[PDB]
Parts: sequence; C-alpha cells; structure tokens
Amino acid sequence: GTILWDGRFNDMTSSADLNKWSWGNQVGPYQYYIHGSSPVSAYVNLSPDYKNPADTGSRQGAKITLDNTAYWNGQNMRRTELIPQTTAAINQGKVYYHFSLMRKDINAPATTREHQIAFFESHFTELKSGWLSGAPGISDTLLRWCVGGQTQWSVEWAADVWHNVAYEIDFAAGTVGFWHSTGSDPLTRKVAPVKTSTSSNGADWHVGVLELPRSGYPDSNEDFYWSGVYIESGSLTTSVAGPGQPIPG
Repeated sequence: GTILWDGRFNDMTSSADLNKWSWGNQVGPYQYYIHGSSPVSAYVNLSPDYKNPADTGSRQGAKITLDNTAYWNGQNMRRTELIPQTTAAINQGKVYYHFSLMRKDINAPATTREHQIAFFESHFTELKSGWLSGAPGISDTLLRWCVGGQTQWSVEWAADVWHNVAYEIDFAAGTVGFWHSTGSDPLTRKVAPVKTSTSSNGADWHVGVLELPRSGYPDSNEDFYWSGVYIESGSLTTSVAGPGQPIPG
C-alpha cells in the first residue's frame, strides 16, 4: 500500500496548528474553515488520550466538539469539520478512506438528533447516528454506514468503544464497500461494494460532524473522538496501527 494523504496530526504539536491554513495560504494537512465563531480550541483539541490506544501509528487523537456556537455561515445545523488539504489523487480509481471514531458518556452525542459523520459533500457515503426519521426508537442509538442515504450496516454505538472504518471507494466503477472493526481487531469487509453516484471533489471529504436540529431539543455540548485518519491506494492496510507499524493483533 501507499499513503496518499496523512491526517493523523503527527506533525502537529496542538490543534492551534490548524490556524496556519487560510484560503490564501493552503498549508498543512487540513483545510480549517467549516466551524463556528469561537477559536479552534473550542472545537478541536488533540491528546494522546483521545485516540484508539491500539493505533500506534497515531501519536494523538482529536476531540471534535459541537457547542452552542458551532454554526457555520448562518446555517441551522451544527458543524465542526476538517477537509483534507492535498494534491494527491484521492478521488480517482480505487482508494481507501480510513478513520477511527469513539464517543463517551460525557457530552455524548444526542440520540434525538441526526448526525452525519465523515461524509462526502454529495453524501454518497457517510456514517450517521441518532434519530433519523419516523418515530423515535431503538434505532436511534445505532451508528450506521449509509450509501446514497440508505443504511447498509449498523451497530449499537456503545460508549468508549473505538470503531475503525475504511471506505473502499472505486471512483471509476462508482461503488463503495465498507471495512470495519472495533478496538484492536484488524479491519474486515462487512459490506461488499454498493453502487451509487461517486461524483467527487475539488476537496470534499468532511472529517468531522454535522448535527441536524430537531424541534424541542436544545443544543448541549457533544464530543467526538477521532484517530487514524488517512487515505491510501493499492492494498488496504487492515491493521488499526496503520502502515509501517507492528500489527497489534
């Protein structure tokens, strides 16, 4: 395999480095602009305590937060998102998009509201959580993998569990497959490639979270933990510790 882009934050000392990126000076691994009126430390913080402990390939993980000010461009949905800053061909051919995600019981995401996570701008694929449609119910506590808006896989989203994911995207065939594991276990393919319109970017993968409003549910702080975010081509690294690291097991 070969890493096309590395979003593991390994060259950053803290999230303050995100402030180096600007439209006039697009440096670093991430474009940082889809966020609210507060400083970056209100929305993104890095720490070794915020990553999947089995991922020795990531020095620090990132706590991404939605708070009362997490509104971008006058929209009514809360968002805190980072987009890959790269010249690599991450949207052509077969490409694997990696990331690990975890929530805790403190500042847990609201199960009463829909969340769109690690999504592309056209939403051809993404993860979702929370109450989506219909009556509220047992499905609201699920973490789901969607293709074209349709759920293709889901699991109960438990606190403190690290979910490791890789989207297997064939931009030429217009298909997306789903690889997943929890904790230290190696990724396995849980859903074979599904067809959909994969029309892609300039730069359009949103590493972060978007939360829709829902009548009667006030904003409360919500924290999402991320680590091991990167994009590779040719050969999928199934080890959660990433390429060039000893396999955890």
